[PDB]
Amino acid sequence: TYTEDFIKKQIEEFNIGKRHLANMMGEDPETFTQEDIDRAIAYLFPSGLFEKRARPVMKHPEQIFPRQRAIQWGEDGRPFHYLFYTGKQSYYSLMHDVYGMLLNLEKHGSR
Amino acid sequence: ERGWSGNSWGGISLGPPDPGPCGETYEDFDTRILEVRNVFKSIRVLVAVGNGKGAAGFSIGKATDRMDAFRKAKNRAVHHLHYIERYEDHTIFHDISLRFKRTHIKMKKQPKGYGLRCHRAIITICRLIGIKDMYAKVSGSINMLSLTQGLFRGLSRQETHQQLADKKGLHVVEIREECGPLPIVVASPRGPLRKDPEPEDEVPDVKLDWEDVKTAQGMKRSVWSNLKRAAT
Amino acid sequence: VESFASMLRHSPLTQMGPAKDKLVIGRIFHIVENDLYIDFGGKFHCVCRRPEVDGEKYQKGTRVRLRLLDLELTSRFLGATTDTTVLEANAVLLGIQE
Amino acid sequence: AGSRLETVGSIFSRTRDLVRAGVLKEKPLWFDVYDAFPPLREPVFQRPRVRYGKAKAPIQDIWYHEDRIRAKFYSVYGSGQRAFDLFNPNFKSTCQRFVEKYTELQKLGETDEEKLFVETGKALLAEGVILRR
Amino acid sequence: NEDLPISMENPYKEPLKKCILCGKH
Amino acid sequence: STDFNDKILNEPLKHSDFFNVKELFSVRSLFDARVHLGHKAGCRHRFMEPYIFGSRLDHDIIDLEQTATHLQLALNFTAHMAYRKGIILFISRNRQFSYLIENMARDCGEYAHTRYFRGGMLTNARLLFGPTVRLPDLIIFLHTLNNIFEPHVAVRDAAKMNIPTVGIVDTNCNPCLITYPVPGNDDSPLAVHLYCRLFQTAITRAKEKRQQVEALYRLQ
Ligand code: FES
Ligand SMILES: [Mg+2]
Ligand SMILES: [Mg+2]
Repeated sequence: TYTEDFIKKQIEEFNIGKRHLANMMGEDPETFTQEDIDRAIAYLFPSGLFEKRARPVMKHPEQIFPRQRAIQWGEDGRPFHYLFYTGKQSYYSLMHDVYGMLLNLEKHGSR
Repeated sequence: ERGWSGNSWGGISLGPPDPGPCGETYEDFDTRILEVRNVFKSIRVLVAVGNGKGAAGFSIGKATDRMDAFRKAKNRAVHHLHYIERYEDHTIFHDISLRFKRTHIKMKKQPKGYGLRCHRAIITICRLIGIKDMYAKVSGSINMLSLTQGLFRGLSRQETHQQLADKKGLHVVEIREECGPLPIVVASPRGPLRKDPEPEDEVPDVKLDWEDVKTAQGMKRSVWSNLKRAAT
Repeated sequence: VESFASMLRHSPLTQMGPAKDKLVIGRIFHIVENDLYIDFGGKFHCVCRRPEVDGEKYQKGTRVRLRLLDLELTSRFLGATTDTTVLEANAVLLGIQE
Repeated sequence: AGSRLETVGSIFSRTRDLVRAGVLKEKPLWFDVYDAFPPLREPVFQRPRVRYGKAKAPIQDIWYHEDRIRAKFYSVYGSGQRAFDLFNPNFKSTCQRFVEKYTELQKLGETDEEKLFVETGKALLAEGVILRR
Repeated sequence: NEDLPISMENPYKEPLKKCILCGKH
Repeated sequence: STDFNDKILNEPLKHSDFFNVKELFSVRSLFDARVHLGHKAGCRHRFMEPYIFGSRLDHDIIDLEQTATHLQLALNFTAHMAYRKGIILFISRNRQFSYLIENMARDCGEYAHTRYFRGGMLTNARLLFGPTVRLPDLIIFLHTLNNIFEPHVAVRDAAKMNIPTVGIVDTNCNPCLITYPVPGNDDSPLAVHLYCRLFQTAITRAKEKRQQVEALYRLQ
């Protein structure tokens, strides 16, 4: 599991590496872009591997590092969502919203 | 140290219960194995826990491995605790006669220094509870689970002196032979006190047990009764 | 201060007596295709079918005339120690209250 | 965490025994509120029992004097063609008018049930209420 | 209180149903 | 923190009605909401007999004088719990009022569970929510029965987890394990709306009073 500090350090390292690559390839660091990153990394590290993922890649850290650390309550322990104890707060909240819309309407190529 | 016998699991201590998911520690609790049985293979264990101050419980744990069964039983027991009222923190408040299924248990309150003259499992459970003086007789089927269940029900359903005083609205006065005719008030009603005395029942319609009477009158001749035994 | 006994004694529901074959005024409060849910002042609502005659006039909030048959439909069944209730009243829809 | 023996005592007695025994470090948030304002009955589990023999429920049937009048009214003039409005807290049915007139005549005259009924019918017809037997 | 209910037999009790030959020889 | 405790958490417990919940309802209001209308005598539960005024043409009538005292106690308990920032969970399996109860819970800043109750919400909460989940301090049953006319499992589970319960109990319900039962009609929409209104008002007033007392104590 990756802590926020780890991702922060990866962000700083990525910025420094971006400037280093821009210096290496002779472009201006200020205007150096991610498409430029891809082109430069492909040139400096040629790779014929068919799997585009397998080929060497330099990306912004968050694009690889996934995150599903959704915390559902605070320090006091009170859950944020009023449907928390159902265990399916998002689904039942959506169902509740749809039911309310249907009540309002009753008062009044694709898949 | 051995249990009730050299090769028996019963009476063996399992140590304190593990710290719970709730975040509570139980270093003041002791665990004792009451039964281990092969289930046809897996193992079913009956264990009891208690802190020696009235908080006690029991549980069944089933698992393929014996140690897993011990752990499950102990952890479940700590979360199903009874509180047992003790008279002067050494005995029960009154005589208790109970029947759970086919197992009959007859317990007698005793003075200090009497010790635990009870079935070995009852001795273990009493040590876990903190009862130090009591007599007990088990009759009918001697089934360990039924014995434990009946014992815990009977000990959890005992009426304290304060409860009796509040119920009858009267002083509960204790007469001790060692203290002469001095009246010792052990409980007084919290609310108002009735001015009318209890009916002086000429002969109460109490259900007597033939064993107690026969022992009192001296016709009990058992060679197994009142035998010298190690301190319990 | 009016006691509960007085309110019960002078209540219209208490005054109605037996509910069998009594004409009442109910209000439609829910529509499910051709199912009309009507409140008439009782504990339970009654569900009626939309009449084939002037069925468009039966809408939410409409006042209707009903013949009550039972305030709550219950019945004890074989091998049961308590009655089974459908949580519904029985009534016949007569028409719209003019 | 507390004892999960919901059939022994109540939540209050279990919690109190555990707290005084030192098992629980702190009282739960509701313990003090329960102390200050206890319920009328302590919530102790009890197993409902089927009645047998001569035991009967102590629930009585709610009857009033005028019910008799109502019954016989409903047996003679039948159910009024007028419709009851139970939503109105002060609805007044034809039968209720008959009852009030019957009681008025009872307190202003003698006690003869048939005579009271016929006289009340005459009075209602005089007032202008239709009553088909 | 005078508004309390009072004990009586059910006045709305419908008569028990009879067969077509009830009371006939 | 001793002064904080004594002035904020212990002070409200010295008054019989600290939040003035008695002015929120009257026997007249309960009668007008049809709170006294129970089920037929064939559906009666034995433990509900002391709360029944009588049977009117085989329909049980709930004694509203007792309902008033029971509701006073239940509302007082709810208000005191909300003042102490306790988690309050409303539970009801009557689908006719699921939307209303969820709206009410969202409005008063409390929690609702009107859906299928999965085995182990309360007795197995650590596994199903997380090791540090906080359970409700109070559970309020608008309907204590499930759709098969048996007790809501949450009643027994709350008793197991030592969570006090307030509950609306009709004539066919079992009030033995509910900490603060309130005898009343649980079927008519008027009665349910009244219950929701009363509980919402009590909770919001208690929370406002807590904030006001905090502000006054901080100022002085
Ligand atoms: S009912 Fe048959 S003889 Fe009367
Ligand atoms: Mg040996
Ligand atoms: Mg109901």
